[PDB]
Order: sequence, then structure tokens, then C-alpha cells
Amino acid sequence: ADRFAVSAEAENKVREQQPHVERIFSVGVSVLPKDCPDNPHIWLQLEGPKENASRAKEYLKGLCSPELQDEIHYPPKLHCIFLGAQGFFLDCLAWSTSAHLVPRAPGSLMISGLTEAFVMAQSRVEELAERLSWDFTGVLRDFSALLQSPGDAHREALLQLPLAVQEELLSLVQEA
Repeated sequence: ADRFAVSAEAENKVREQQPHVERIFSVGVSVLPKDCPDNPHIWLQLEGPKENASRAKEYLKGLCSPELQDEIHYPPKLHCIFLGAQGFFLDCLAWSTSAHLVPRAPGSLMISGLTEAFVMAQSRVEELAERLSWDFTGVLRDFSALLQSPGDAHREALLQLPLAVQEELLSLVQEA
């Protein structure tokens, strides 16, 4: 009950995203050798804790047949969230939602996955973008503590984010 099947013609996408799934979800993903090369499907095998494997499966299924797909737009000063801190906040959003998330030109993020994974990631980005225009404790203190990666080119843009955005990012990282 550890293995699940996806369409055989998605093997490319799976093999390309393998390192990125293993890194974000701390699992091992293996493409089992298929029993007949004309099979319409291939079997994938996941290794690791139960929670990770479950989220990694949602991610892999959403990668192989996305039910929803769209580019989400937002003010470019938010873009540093998705590139900064060596991808940490993007990684947490992928772990939180199992959506496939790909930054584009500053101001834009490609979101795809299963229906609920997509909707959950899109709603979260809209909340962060919404909080850009709010007006407001040691939130700056706890937020700075997340920025522990060396040589972060985006460290300045992150720290000039409004407190409302920083606090919401703290909520994201400090979740299930």
C-alpha cells in the first residue's frame, strides 16, 4: 500500500522533479521498473514517514495530471518571498499545499496541482499580496530569525516587507 500508479507518459516530469520532491518532502521516490513497456501506467514507490509520503503523493499526482493550472500575479515587491532565503518560503508553501510552484518574471508565480492543492496555494498567495497594503510586538524579531541562510541576495527586500506580510509568513512556516 506504499506504491501508487501514474500515467506512463508522465515519467519525464517525475524523473525531472525527483530531487525537488525528495528535498522538500524528505522522502525517497523511485520509479519501479514496469512489467511490460506498452503499459499505460508506471508505478511509483515512496520511502519515508507517513505524513511526508502522503503529501509527496498529492504533489506527484498533481504534477502528472494537474486538475488546475494558472499564473498568479501580484505586486513585484512580494516576489522576494518566493526566491529569498534559498527558497525556504516557497518550500514551505509546497510542503503546506502539495502544489507545484514555479516563480516567473518578478510579480508572477505558476501554480498547478490537484484541485485543492492549487486552491490552497492560490489563496495563500492572495493573502500575502493582500497584506501588502495593511497598517500595523516582536514580529520583526521572530521573522528575522527565519533568515538564517548565508549570502541571501533577497534578505533586504524580505526585511522591508510590511509587518502584516512577515507575520503571515511566520504562520506559514510554523504549521503542520
